Amino acid sequence: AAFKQQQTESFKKAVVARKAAKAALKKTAYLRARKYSREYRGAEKKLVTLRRQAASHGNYYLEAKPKVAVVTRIRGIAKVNPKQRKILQLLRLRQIFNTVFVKMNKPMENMLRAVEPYIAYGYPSLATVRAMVYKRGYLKINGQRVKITDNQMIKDKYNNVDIVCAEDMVNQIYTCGKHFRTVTHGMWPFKLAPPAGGMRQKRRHFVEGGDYGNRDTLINRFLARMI
Amino acid sequence: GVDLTGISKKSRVIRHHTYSTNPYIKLLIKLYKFLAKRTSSGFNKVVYQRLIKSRSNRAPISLSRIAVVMKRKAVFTAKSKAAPIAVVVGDVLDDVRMARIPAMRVCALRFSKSARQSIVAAGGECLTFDQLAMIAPTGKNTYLLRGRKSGRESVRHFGASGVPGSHSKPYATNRGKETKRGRRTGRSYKRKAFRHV
Amino acid sequence: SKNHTNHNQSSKNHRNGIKGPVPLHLHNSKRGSWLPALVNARRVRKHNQKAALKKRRERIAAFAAK
Amino acid sequence: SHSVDLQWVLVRQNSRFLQKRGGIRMSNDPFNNNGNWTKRHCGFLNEKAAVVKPAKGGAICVTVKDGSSNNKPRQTYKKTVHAAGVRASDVSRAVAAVRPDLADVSFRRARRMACIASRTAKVAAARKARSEKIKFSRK
Amino acid sequence: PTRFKKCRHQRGSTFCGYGRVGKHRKHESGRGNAGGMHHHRINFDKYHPGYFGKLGMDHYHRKKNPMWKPTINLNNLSRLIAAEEAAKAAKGGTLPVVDLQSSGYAKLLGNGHIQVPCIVKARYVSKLADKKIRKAGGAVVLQA
Amino acid sequence: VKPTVSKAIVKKRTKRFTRHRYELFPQLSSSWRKPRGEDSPVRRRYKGQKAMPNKGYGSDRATKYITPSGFRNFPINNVEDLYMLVMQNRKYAGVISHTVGARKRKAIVRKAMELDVRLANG
Amino acid sequence: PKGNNAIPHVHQKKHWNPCSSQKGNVKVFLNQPAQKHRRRRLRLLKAKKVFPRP
RNA sequence: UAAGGCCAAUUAGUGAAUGCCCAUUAUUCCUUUGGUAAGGGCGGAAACGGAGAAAGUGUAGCCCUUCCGAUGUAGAUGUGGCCUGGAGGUUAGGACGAAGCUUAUGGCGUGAGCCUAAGAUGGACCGGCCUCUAGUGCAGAUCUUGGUUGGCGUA
RNA sequence: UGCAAGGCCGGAAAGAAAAGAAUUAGAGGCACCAAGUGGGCCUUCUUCGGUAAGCGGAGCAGGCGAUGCGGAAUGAACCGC
RNA sequence: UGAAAUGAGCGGAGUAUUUGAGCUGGCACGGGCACGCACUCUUCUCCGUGAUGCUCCAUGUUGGCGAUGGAAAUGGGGUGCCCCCACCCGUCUUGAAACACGGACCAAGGAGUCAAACAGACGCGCAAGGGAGGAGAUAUGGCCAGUACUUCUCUCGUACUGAAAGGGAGAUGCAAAAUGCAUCUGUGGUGUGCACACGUCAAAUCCGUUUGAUUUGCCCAACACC
Ligand SMILES: [K+]
Ligand SMILES: [Mg+2]
Ligand SMILES: [Mg+2]
Ligand SMILES: [Mg+2]
Ligand SMILES: [Mg+2]
Ligand SMILES: [Mg+2]
Ligand SMILES: [Mg+2]
Ligand SMILES: [Mg+2]
Ligand SMILES: [Mg+2]
Ligand SMILES: [Mg+2]
Ligand SMILES: [Mg+2]
Ligand SMILES: [Mg+2]
Ligand SMILES: [Mg+2]
Ligand SMILES: [Mg+2]
Ligand SMILES: [Mg+2]
Ligand SMILES: [Mg+2]
Ligand SMILES: [Mg+2]
Ligand code: NA
Ligand code: NA
Repeated sequence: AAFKQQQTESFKKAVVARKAAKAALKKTAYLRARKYSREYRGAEKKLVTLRRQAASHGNYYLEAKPKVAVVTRIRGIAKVNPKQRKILQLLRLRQIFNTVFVKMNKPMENMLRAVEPYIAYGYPSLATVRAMVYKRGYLKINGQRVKITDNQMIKDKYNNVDIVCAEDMVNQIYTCGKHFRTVTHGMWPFKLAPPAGGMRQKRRHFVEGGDYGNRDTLINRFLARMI
Repeated sequence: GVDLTGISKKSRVIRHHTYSTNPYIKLLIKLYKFLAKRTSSGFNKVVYQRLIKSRSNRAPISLSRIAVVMKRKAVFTAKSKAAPIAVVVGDVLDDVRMARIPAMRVCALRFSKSARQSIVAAGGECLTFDQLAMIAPTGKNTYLLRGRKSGRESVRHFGASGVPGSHSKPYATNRGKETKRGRRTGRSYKRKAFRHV
Repeated sequence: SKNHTNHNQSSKNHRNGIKGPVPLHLHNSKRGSWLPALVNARRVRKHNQKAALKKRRERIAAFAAK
Repeated sequence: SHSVDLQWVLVRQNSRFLQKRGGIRMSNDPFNNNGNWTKRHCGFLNEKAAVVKPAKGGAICVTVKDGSSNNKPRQTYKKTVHAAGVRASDVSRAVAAVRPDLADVSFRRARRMACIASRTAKVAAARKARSEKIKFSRK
Repeated sequence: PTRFKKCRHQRGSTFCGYGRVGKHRKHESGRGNAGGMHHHRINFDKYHPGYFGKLGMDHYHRKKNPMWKPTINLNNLSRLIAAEEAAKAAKGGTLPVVDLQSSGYAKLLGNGHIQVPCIVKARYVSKLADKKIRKAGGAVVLQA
Repeated sequence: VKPTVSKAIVKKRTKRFTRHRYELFPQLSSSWRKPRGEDSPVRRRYKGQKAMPNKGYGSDRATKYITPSGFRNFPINNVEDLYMLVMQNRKYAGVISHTVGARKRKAIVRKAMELDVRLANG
Repeated sequence: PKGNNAIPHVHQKKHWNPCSSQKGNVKVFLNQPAQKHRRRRLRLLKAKKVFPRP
């Protein structure tokens, strides 16, 4: 009976340790969320003031070029050339209405230009990033696709003091921080539903009244109907 | 659908269970599956993996080879430690080319009668895996060994003997028959003995 | 009756992929090289093997001492 | 020398006690409390074993093999004949004195035997009541 | 046993694994080793080099008994000495005597390191074997 | 005796899979055969043809082999077999073999009534 | 297709198999135990006949 | 005063992202099956709602939880996958009715098939399980042999 | 005491910064045994012969053959899947 | 339908906490600050139930029908009908519903077999050795054409190479002999390389240990160069 007694004794301490760890993680997540919200608001206000100062003297303010793009696949798997097939596989878009986040730098842009008839992409907003993470976000755990349900599994997956909560993931993705690749590589590709209300024309570019190609900031209205 | 072109080419062919009909082999597999699952040692995992292989993939070892490798390990040992236990998942055979050996402890699946006699007469000890699991349940202070596979006639026959650079033996029952055109310069041509890469 | 085409051949060749070349450091035989340099290198290698044997004996003796 | 593990490996797939009918595997073994064909419940080949049986007049018997006469078939099994008024907890205690891993099934079996004895009494009364009819042959 | 063959698995498959287009016909390549120089040339040359041609002198009435000549090496001599004499053997003393032609050997070859010194009686011996055994402390005696 | 209750039985399909075109030739049995003809519309899966069996029609494992009364059938041939079911009598019901005669059926029925073992055809 | 096999020489090109048109040329040993028994029986009888000569 | 041809909308200069309909596609839920699958439990806690609890390739899967794939001619392979005649073992049945035969006789199984019921059928043999063995599974070959049949009460 | 080659003893190592400064449903290599196939055809963009052809011959890719399902009233190969 | 309800939602405790908006006191931003970086209105806050439960199944409210019958109900089976869907099977062929061949119905029969040589994969015995065959001997004189026993031979292998006469394979040290000499507990060397041993690093942990990475030693199997 001593084996049973010792096992029970250790189980009690394990329970109390789990509760204490949960309580600590909650406070850390709270503080980080507050910090990020204040940072975003301050950034927007500073940009507004810079634009006003330029306009008052009649100059112009150049916006920073976008750093993040959101890309979704809009065609099925049929009659695809080997080069396009390879690029779509490397972007992890193997099924219609799969979506990912990528860095918007020179190698990525030249890869994206080669598969334009197959994709729709643009520049996401903070609300879009939050919605995708909170509602459609899954992690690669042990090889499996596991839905996000608490901050503890995020912390266990990433094992990094800079990624412990969903708001940390959101911040890294949205601002293209130092751990952009770590966070995005750690997730399963997003699997979305068809856009409610329909599309316009799969076979034409967005500029010609169709759907494929770069539609800039207007990708957010598109994705709000798919998430 | 999902584009998964050629994903079946990543699957690997591995053995999960034994084809053997030996009940004692089954008992050993049961014990070492338990140990490999419930212990952290790498020794138990390797031993469990080797117990499931086929007969041809568990080649027998020689007593003289065991002695040589044990000596090479021993010359750099602090002389205050005991020598490791030699462990072979397979058969141990005797060697008439080596008369004098030291005293060793050897664990194996099967011993030759002459090999058992030699080990005991040198002052050593023969062991079964069921005693080894009691003595060293994690595999501490062991020397895991394998027998030799190259040197088999079947391996020496593999491949075409008529292409340049090859030295495989042909399948032929009459040794004097295939010794002519294709093997001598004075005949039409001779298969080249060497080829780069 | 005598047809020729290359239509499906690249597709066949890419199923098990085009394998990359063997690395430079493997299968690096010298047979067929310029003879005098080869003959000198052989003598150097023989001396090196003798030195390796002596070094092992010295290490064994040192360990036995301490 | 020859252990229970080896014997189970030898007999698992083919035995006179294994009844495999219509896809289902049961056991004929008279030293089996469950009727399941598993190693734990095979009383004929375990070194120690115990089984719960009925007796005449609503009594419960426990038969025990204790592991000292396993080479003598006529002394292997001994009895613990007990009166009708025997608690199921007592039968379970007696069985667990030999094998701790059979206590629960022995408890349930003792209770089931008691219920069977009651039911047999009732149905026998009903049948002997109904039999008030003329018959043409006896014995 | 017939119940393990592939025909049992093929009952119901009309073609039995030989195809619809090219069928299972009688002898589509010729019989036996036909065509070894014409339409099976590649197989013959790639897997059996040397098959066609002539080589060497003839020898009309070969008898193998006068050519009988088995060999045994120096490092295998302990196969012929019983275990009681082998341990007693020592250089400079009394040595076991091995008769090769009674154990089925004619020549003694000199491969390896001898383990138990002895006196060997043989019909033939190689020069290195003779030198090695003399250095180890035995001897060779010629016999017939 | 009452059987132990389970989830509700579903039965993905209730029709049988019958051989193609067996209704037109009296010598063809209805038992299923796989069509292997090159132009067969059943094999090619046209919209209005008969279906073929496959792994997707399989039954729920928690309710496989359970009869409408809630028991699983076990075949029995004599009185002594009834003792195998006395402990698991909420799970299995006995089915008396067809060739058992009336003389022995009487004894089997009497004993099963005494022991409270359900008989499917008693 | 032939692969890498030994070149066969099985020598079975005469009418050795008995069938509807050929008598065949075959020898089986199905009487071997009976002939063994018969030889031993004859030896014992002969010994009894020539007793006591060896 | 299009139900035509070019252009443009979404309930209309009111004041704010999607008029409507239809897939073996997408998202999601339930069940099956297979994995290069991923975790956990299996010294009967004690007492006395119910039962069970096997160290395990494969089953009526040892038991739970989780994730991903599933079409296919020629062709390969697997299957405690199905069926037929005979042999070695083991366990049963039968004149209170064996084999064979009949069916708006249901039940079980994805299926090959298995089992029960009734015969107002029959009259003497035969079922399950583990091994062994083969002259071992039919819709078609201008297939073989026997028997029927529309044309026809016609020419 | 230079050069060539093979080794031994030491050092350094943003393990590859910043400048748009990669990505991966990214485990590398090595064998053995064996089947079917060796009549193709259609389309996109290049084209050679031919007055032209639902004609003959080629290059690159995708298809049908081996495949249904949802559309173009109907159609092996078009559109979607 | 509460047989472990984890809840901002079920419970206990108080009335405050801290989110924004207005308005407040070094550096940044522009040629003053629209209010970036650091130190009055507006909302509810803190605390709690481990599994001595490994698995499965058993728990509300109100009516209708069913009180032992030629009952009620659910499922299965049969036949007709309605709306929708739907080209004739096997075969050769790039292409068959084809104006391409075979096709009246039923029963029973009907097609990868046996032998011999070689090879690979898998099971079993023994191992530098393995194994006969033919035959004999005695239990043995329907059982008994089986089973039990056997020498000394034969065969495959432990050694290859040359057309042939023929010849015939260890290591280290000294040394240079066209048969040198001495020792014999031993990988011929180098690179890559399981497990084990010796230390280090990172992550988690009633927190004593795991899960990975890595230095050094010896490196088994194996591959590459000598
Ligand atoms: K069914
Ligand atoms: Mg549209
Ligand atoms: Mg297009
Ligand atoms: Mg097929
Ligand atoms: Mg062919
Ligand atoms: Mg052809
Ligand atoms: Mg000549
Ligand atoms: Mg080939
Ligand atoms: Mg004739
Ligand atoms: Mg599964
Ligand atoms: Mg399939
Ligand atoms: Mg037949
Ligand atoms: Mg028929
Ligand atoms: Mg074809
Ligand atoms: Mg298609
Ligand atoms: Mg057709
Ligand atoms: Mg050889
Ligand atoms: Na060798
Ligand atoms: Na037969």
